[PDB]
Parts: sequence; structure tokens; C-alpha cells
Amino acid sequence: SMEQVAMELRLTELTRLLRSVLDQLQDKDPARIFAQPVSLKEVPDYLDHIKHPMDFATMRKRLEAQGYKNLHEFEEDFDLIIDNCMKYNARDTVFYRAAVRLRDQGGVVLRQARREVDSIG
Repeated sequence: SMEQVAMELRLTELTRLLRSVLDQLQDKDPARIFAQPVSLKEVPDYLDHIKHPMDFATMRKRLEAQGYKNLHEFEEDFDLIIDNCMKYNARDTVFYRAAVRLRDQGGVVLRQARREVDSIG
């Protein structure tokens, strides 16, 4: 149907906007701490601690499959990256501190993304 096509164009355009958001958030992680999944070879107990692992490469795979229907879904995955790290790692670690700085810096990007998503529809 033509309606299905229009819906698909909306999804494609959301995917465009979320790709730009993802790039901007990942720039706030210049150490690349959150770039890839925590390795279960190197942290064998990780899934005993963290039930839903997340990282920027995993988000990018979902994004490119147009697997985010709305900004809320995308934000959920970004918050997992931060929240998982702040639980597994102690306050005094470079990992925890990186997550705090990512959260704080990412807030700005996400605040305007929300206005753009609502604005453009």
C-alpha cells in the first residue's frame, strides 16, 4: 500500500536522524570504552552481573536494520550502555568515570534530538 510506503519513509528518516545522534554520542567516548561488547573471553563472569549488555557497535547493527521504531527505544539502549558500566565498575575507575561523562555530554544531544523527532514528526 501507499500507507506502508509512507510509514517506511518515516522509519528511514528516523534512522537517518538516529545515525547522526549515534555519531554525536559516540564522539563523546573518545577512549572507545563503549565501542564494542564487553568480551566474555576477558570478563567471563560478566553475564552473572549484567543481564542486558549493550555497546555502540550493537546499537549500530540494530540501527542499520532499521530496528529502532522511535527515539525511546534508542535511548533505552544508550542508557543500558551507561547504567551497565556504572554497576559493574566502581566509582574510582576510568570506566565508571567515562560513563558519567558520556551521560552528561549525551544529555545535551538527546534533548535536541527529542525536539527534532517531535518537530519533524
